Formats: sequence, structure tokens, C-alpha cells
Amino acid sequence: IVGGTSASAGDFPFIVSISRNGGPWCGGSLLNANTVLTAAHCVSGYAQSGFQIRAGSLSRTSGGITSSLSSVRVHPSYSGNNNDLAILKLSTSIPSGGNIGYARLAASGSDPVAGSSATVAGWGATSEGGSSTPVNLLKVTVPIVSRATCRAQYGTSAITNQMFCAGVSSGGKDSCQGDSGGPIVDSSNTLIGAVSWGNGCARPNYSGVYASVGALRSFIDTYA
Repeated sequence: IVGGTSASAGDFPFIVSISRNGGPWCGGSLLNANTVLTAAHCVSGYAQSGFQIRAGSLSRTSGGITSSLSSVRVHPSYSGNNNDLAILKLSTSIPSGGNIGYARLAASGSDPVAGSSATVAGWGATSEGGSSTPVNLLKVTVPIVSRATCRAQYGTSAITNQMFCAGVSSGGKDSCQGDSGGPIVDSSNTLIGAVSWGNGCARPNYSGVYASVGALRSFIDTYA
């Protein structure tokens, strides 16, 4: 997260860190006791044994509750950056309570309204291409950018109806490498997307691009 502040305990009860090969990698959202939602590109085709999920902590490396993976299912229409969601099943079920809870999802068919305020969180870099990442979870609030403006930035075909955008025209506030798969919420803390892709991090005139929960509810609901 670029331009962020520390998350407080309980800010995102459902957030998980996803380590790979013992190191930082992605974020995700706990949907129920045995299921995590993340970005497809975090997991697709990689050895599943490399991943460890941690819930209930502001850190990736201690606290809360961990699990390995039992299975991985990417969206059936995943291609390139498009439809960048995956359902992970956990080897160890994770109960709600305390600072752990399950995500509430954006309504089917919803689409975040341009100019509304969203909050994204993760353990990724604090600068583009940064090598160091923070121990504790960061968050940042940015406005939704219309799909039309996002298509002006990236190209018409590049931004689909299963993506939405968020960021500030001047840059300086964004998700970044290592934040992929983690949550972006609306002002009510409802899960509206997963961190997906963008041109660098926090650059002027290049929004962050998110996989849209409102657009991808059929997949999520079927397999959660």
C-alpha cells in the first residue's frame, strides 16, 4: 500500500495474508470457515503446497490462525487480467470470533459508483518496485474512478465489466505489489473487490484496477 496508514485491530476481520514459500506474496478475504477469495493470478498454476494463509492478525508471520490449502479453483473465464478471482479451500477450518470474521459481499450486479470512497488494505510494498514490505497491515482510502475514465487510461478492451478502478488523479495513494488478492471495501466495509493489476503503483493518471465482487458473484456463490 502506497500512501497508507496502519490498520487497527478489527478493521478487516476477514483479511488474510497469503505467504508463498515462506515469504510475502498476496492477500485474501475469508468468506467462511474453509474458504478464501483471492486474485487468480496469486495462485493459478503454482504449486499449492507453497501457500500459507493467516487470519486474525495485523502481521503475516505470527498471531491468529494459519492454514495450508486443500484446493484452488480459478474463475472459469480467467484470461489475462480478466476475471482475476480464485476460490481457495483451507486444510484447517478457521472459526469466526474475536478479530476474525467473514466478509460481507457486494450485492450481485452492483458496480461501485464513481467518486465514492473505497478502502484497500494489504502487506505489499510502500513504493513501486520496493523490496521491503511492512510487518503490519496498511490501508488507504481512494475514490472510485469511472470505468470510462479507466478505459481512457488503459484502453477500451483492457478494462472489462468484471473490473473496476480506484485512485487519485495526482497519484500517491494505491495498492502495489504484494497487495494482490487482498480486499477493497466500500465505506460500509462491504467487500467490493480484490486487488488485481495496474500500471506501476500510485502513478498519476493510472488507476488501480480491481476484480469486481459485484460482477463475479455467480462464481463466488457457487463455489464458496
